Amino acid sequence: VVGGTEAQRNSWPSQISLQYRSGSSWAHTCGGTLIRQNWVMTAAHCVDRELTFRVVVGEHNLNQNNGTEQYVGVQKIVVHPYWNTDDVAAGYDIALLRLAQSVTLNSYVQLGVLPRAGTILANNSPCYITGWGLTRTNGQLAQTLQQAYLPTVDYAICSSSSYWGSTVKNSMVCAGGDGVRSGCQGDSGGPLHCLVNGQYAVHGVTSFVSRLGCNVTRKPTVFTRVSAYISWINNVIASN
Ligand SMILES: *B(O)[C@@H](NC(=O)[C@H](C)NC(=O)OCc1ccccc1)[C@@H](C)CC
Ligand SMILES: [Ca+2]
Repeated sequence: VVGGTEAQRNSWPSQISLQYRSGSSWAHTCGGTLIRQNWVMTAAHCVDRELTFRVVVGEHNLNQNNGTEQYVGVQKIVVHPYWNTDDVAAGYDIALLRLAQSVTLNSYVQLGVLPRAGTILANNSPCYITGWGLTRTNGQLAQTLQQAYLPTVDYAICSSSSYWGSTVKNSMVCAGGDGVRSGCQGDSGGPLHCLVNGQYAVHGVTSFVSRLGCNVTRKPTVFTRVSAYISWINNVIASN
């Protein structure tokens, strides 16, 4: 997150950290959202490489013990059948991870709420991005969970020539674009939480930014539109 502010510890209890076994250590690579006790939602591109992954829930500081973490192995990865690595702008940036164990829910560990299928947010809807990715372009990871106020930009505006043009599809959500705040490398997979009917719901799964840099004016962060997948999400879990 470029332009963010440290989150309060208790604030976004469905946020996970997706990591891979790096040497003797475990390196953070993405965000996710905990959608069942034993399922996490993330971007397929997080899982292009065949690594060893684990999920951390109740996470706040990457580098210290918070007293709240649970660390689960990733037993099974289901990427959208149509996802194509060479073509992020085709969409389908979404994957589900079935966890080796069910995590225990508490004050720090809750399920994230998904939107009803088909829901589309009005322009300039009040959303937040969270995650531990780069705090500048070509910067470095946040140690603590960062949140940025990231108001949506509707399709019509987003696909206009002076924003993304054609590269954005109606299966995506755009948010921010102000040149100050954004997601960055290390935020992919993560939530875009928006306030619908006084619940935060997870509408976005961070996908991509500009090749030019993370916080580029009139290139908002682009997220997989969750409400476009609901029936796919439910079919996976019902079937695995
Ligand atoms: B998440 O790990 C990461 N996302 C990506 O690297 C995606 C897959 N690609 C990307 O941002 O490519 C740049 C591009 C290419 C083609 C059209 C438009 C943009 C981070 C960067 C997301 C916060
Ligand atoms: Ca910690």
